[PDB]
Amino acid sequence: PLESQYQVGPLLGSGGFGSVYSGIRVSDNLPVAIKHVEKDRISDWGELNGTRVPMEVVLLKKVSSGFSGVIRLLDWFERPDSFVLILERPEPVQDLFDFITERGALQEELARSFFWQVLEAVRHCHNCGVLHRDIKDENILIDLNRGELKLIDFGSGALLKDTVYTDFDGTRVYSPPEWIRYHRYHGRSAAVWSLGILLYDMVCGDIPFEHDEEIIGGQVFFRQRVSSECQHLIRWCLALRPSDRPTFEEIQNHPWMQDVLLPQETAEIHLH
Amino acid sequence: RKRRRHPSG
Ligand SMILES: O=C(O)c1c[nH]c2ccc(Br)cc12
Repeated sequence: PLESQYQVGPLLGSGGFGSVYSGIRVSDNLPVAIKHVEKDRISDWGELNGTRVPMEVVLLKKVSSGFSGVIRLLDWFERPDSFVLILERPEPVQDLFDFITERGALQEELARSFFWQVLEAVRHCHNCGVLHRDIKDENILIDLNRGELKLIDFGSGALLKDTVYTDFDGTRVYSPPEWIRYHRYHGRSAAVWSLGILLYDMVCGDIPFEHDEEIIGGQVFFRQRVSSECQHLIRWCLALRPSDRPTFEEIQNHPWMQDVLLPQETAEIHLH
Repeated sequence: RKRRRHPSG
């Protein structure tokens, strides 16, 4: 039973991802997050034993093998009108959107560390056959003591494929111009676009584009002092033509990405 | 300049 295994705490948030409560696993006081998703809102479904579960459960299981920069699904339950997902909860934690709001534009050394860990997390998803489709600062949690970033909210994701995607329910201001223009995109190159938006967000303090005309226009104005190397990487990730964007390997080999801090160094220098 | 969250799903 779900009610006897977990002590439920305050609501942490609610939105397109459902309703998420703080919780504690009774058997060992492990901090958890308890996420409720209404069945009537689940668009894409999957099978595990063939049990019909939300695709989000399928994707979380595929990536929750071992230790990584992805939120770990510990358990899940079916209720009459909803599914309940138990996720491991870092503590203390702050999501990257609130972090950037409070700190402003991030020093490039800190943006490099954060961006590197997000790249490693997204590579892990893709290695496991999972496309997140909603990479953004709001969907990244910072473990403030360990200096580790965790990707959350796979509810807009999909199985990774090499053919074209023609559906999308992620965040429009992180979506690529080929989606805006043609309602078509491929998984990896669209992911790289959202990563370019995320990196601009980190080093400038907010995302570059709010409107469709800006997304498709292909001009990146820098509102903060940003190094030439970082600017080049951002503009490369935000190439209008998807085939002009870097691979994950080219991103991580980029000159701006070298000499990344370890997670614990990042915490000690920037977070503690 | 107004920074805001953006919905998804
Ligand atoms: O607080 C929120 O809005 C959250 C949404 N999805 C989550 C997954 C794990 C944790 Br911890 C928190 C959330």
